[PDB]
Amino acid sequence: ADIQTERAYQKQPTIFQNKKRVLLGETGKEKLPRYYKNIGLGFKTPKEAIEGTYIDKKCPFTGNVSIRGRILSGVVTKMKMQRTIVIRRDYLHYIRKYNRFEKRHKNMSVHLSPCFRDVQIGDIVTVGECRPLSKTVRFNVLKVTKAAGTK
Amino acid sequence: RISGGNDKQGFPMKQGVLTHGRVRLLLSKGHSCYRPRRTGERKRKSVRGCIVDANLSVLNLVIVKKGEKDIPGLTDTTVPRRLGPKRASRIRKLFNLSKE
Amino acid sequence: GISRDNWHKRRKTGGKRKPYHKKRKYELGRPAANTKIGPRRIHTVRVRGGNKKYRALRLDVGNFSWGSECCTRKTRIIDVVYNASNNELVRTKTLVKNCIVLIDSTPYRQWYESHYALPLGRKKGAKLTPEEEEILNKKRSKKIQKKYDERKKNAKISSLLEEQFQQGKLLACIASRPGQCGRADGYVLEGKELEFYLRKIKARK
Amino acid sequence: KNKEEAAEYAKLLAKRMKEAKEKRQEQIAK
Amino acid sequence: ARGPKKHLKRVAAPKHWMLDKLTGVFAPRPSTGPHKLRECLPLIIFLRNRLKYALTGDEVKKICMQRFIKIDGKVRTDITYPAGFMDVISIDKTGENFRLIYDTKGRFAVHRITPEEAKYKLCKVRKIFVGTKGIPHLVTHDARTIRYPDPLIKVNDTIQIDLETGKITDFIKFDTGNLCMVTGGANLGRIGVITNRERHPGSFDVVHVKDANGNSFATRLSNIFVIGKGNKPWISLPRGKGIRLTIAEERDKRLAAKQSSG
RNA sequence: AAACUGCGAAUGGCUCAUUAAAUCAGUUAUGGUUCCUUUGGUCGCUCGUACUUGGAUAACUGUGGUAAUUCUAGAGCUAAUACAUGCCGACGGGCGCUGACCCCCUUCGCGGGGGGGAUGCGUGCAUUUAUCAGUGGUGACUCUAGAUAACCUCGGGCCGAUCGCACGCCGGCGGCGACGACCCAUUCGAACGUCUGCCCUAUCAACUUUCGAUGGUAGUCGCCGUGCCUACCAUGGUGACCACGGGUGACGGGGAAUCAGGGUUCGAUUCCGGAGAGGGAGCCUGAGAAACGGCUACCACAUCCAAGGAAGGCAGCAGGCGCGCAAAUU
Repeated sequence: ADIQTERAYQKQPTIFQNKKRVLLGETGKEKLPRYYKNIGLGFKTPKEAIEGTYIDKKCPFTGNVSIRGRILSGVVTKMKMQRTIVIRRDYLHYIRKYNRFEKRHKNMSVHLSPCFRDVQIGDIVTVGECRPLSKTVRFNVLKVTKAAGTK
Repeated sequence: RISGGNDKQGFPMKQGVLTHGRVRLLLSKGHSCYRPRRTGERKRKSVRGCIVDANLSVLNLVIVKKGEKDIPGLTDTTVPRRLGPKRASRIRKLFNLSKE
Repeated sequence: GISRDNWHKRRKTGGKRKPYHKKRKYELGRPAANTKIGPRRIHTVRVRGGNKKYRALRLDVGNFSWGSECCTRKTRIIDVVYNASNNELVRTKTLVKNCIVLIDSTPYRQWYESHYALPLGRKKGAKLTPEEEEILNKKRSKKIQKKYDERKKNAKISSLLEEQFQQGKLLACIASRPGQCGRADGYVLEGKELEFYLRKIKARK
Repeated sequence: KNKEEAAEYAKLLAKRMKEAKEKRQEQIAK
Repeated sequence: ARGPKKHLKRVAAPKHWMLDKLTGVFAPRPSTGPHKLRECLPLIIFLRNRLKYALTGDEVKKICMQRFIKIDGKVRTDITYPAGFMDVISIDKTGENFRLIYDTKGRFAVHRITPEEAKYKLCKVRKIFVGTKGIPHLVTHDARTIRYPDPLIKVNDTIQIDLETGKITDFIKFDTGNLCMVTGGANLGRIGVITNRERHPGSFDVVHVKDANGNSFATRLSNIFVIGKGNKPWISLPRGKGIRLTIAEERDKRLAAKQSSG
């Protein structure tokens, strides 16, 4: 329950969890030691990462990805898939003949780790480039900042 | 011993093929009836089965057990063979020599 | 002509690509060679770079490690009992990665009594042949019986494993890829994973 | 060749070990 | 293509070889080797286009096949062998020794050195790894690997090789105040003192270098070669001292060389 | 000479049909891969006939078949850096796991503590899995190195049965090369990704999802990352900021003509990148090809024939026919 919802046993692959022990620790405090790492670009790992119990192999903090490439940022529009959200990135494109600009946008399906709970729509995520996680997913949510009005 | 031959159109006999008529096989290196031009080449060539019928031009034959009389074109005369052994261990095998 | 290209797929919007180049060799796939259980039969595939792959088509034996004890032994493979992806890889008894498999226990039993001097998986009839009596009840030195009894303070297995040692068949999970290296290796299921797959096999049957 | 370079490195490793080991305890009491 | 390419068109050759347009369709196309083909001199270009010892490629074949050219102490019969930055080309028959060092305009100069100097060279360490029973390794900028270096040698330092043994004699560390040559980009061939290094994580670092006359320029970190310690170079420097003149003062020097000579 | 062996034939040359976020350009990344060669490292690190191993097969000799091909069959020889096989040596040991025994100290003694050890067992690098501790590095590793328990594919992994030159020093010990070789690094790449960028069309407004569409979990396959494929789930994904569909007398750039300034039109074409060798498809060999001056089919054409069969691919250089307003020397 609460993790094992799939047909296969979910576990962090780096942590061995069947270390035998004597009854003074076998009965006293039962804690699976969590694997987490520190991604390197000044981003600090959230609290829910290092103490949570979720298992996500695509999480940037407790899974097997590395963050290298482009740091970008968008705004959450759709939260309707399993562990992956859709952001929108707005920019101005310079047309040279008219010396002017036009509002364009591009969508990005991006992977959202379960360590970012309380993510609304309309708020600004920071995304980092990883290896291709899916057919259309190449980025990963690294930092969430709320919208302007949510006190 | 029956040792192969050609049919009435010149196609040779392959050993494994168990037909009377000709077939088409895709031949590679290490096969008979085909010599490849490049490395890895394979070609589809006609070839005849190994069962002897009355539709050949030559049936090659190899005498294995000599009889009592002498066919005058075959069995009487001797050849000097060419080219004795060249590897050193086939020299000593010929004359039953020692290491010394 | 099995291919793994992306260009035969739709785009993210749903429009179809037109192919601009035809099938290249580096995008090839090979047939999905299904390992079975039988006497050892392994074919060799020549792959990109001139390297080498091993298609196990039939395996019967591979080494599995007892995780708690750190004891790795080569062990006969009995049967497939649970596959987490498809159920038709069980009735056909196909060995792939992460499948749950029944292995022999006697290389683990003979290590256990040689290292801990305790019976494991023995019946209550207690018929003991004179082979293992001189390793279970040997004469030994005082310094050595001290070590052998100091090991006996922690030589305790879970109850979920000893009922398997009663039947001579542990449960294991294959950790390597038999179509890619020709080997079926893995580990013995213990603990939370063990009771997870036990209730999965229980609910499936 | 292998035995000579392994010795010459270990002789050189002692200097780079003990020069750092001098300034190991130098900062602690100060 | 279906595989690796073997030709080089003459227009797509590197600019600093100073080939011209009309003598052919092809350029010499360097062999694979210790230096990159956008960063090297093939031995055929050094021996007939720079030194004028030959007039054809056939004569370069004849000169090299008499085993007369040693590059870094070893005889090379390959006429497209890629010589590169700070290689010692030593012709024993004429008694000449050369080192390939960039000019102030980013081309390899015909720099002659004494046979005392021709027994060493400087290399830039690009990679350190520990491999297979704890043996530390170097990888220099010309594909040398060295087992058991000094443990103070770190990546981006500059070591000194003895060309016969192949072993390190001493090294310079990467620090502010040491002397550089730029080996890449716009600032190629310039020489000065490190004053600064700003570290951008996940990307390229930028090193600020100050010229001997007070000019200042930046490069990337990979385009930096530490020549000497402090101000003293450990090698001899070419005609210009790594001080790039502007076009106005270069014109003034070129005109002052005509009103005095003649 | 021939022939076997090795390498090259995947470059170059030609053309612009396809192709509209595709190709391509600038920018990034491989911490997600492979890499003949070059260059450097490594190559008594492994504790278990060699002063040299075995069987063939061409060229050659000889007998032939077919109307016909760079078609080949049978017989007699003989080689290897082809194909196979396989040892000494360094080699004395070390290092871990067992551990009969022996000895010492304390204890009245039991008991407790400490040394040596016969016996076996395993052992290096590469592979596959599991566990433990945390020399060097990164912005960041589930990195590198280490330690332990094993495994190690008959369609087997490395650990040299190879060749030349100069000749030798005290029967041994040899100096230069050449060809090799697992692995590591480098070079030349390649391949998959990141971000931004393209002409006309709404008389194309909704598309995608049955037959993967968007995502999750486990696998399979792949050189590896990934719906690439499969199984089970979720119902997603794109769009008036123009999706989807169609057209283009569209290969993309560097560039070209014109030009007060702004612009408009062209770029098949010698440099770079892509694609394709009549149309599709499938492969072998190899480091590299879905190769076409390689092979196997089908479709369309088309050649030789003794009617049984055999052979083909100029969008290489010339040249011819055609087509046309339109373009050169067998």
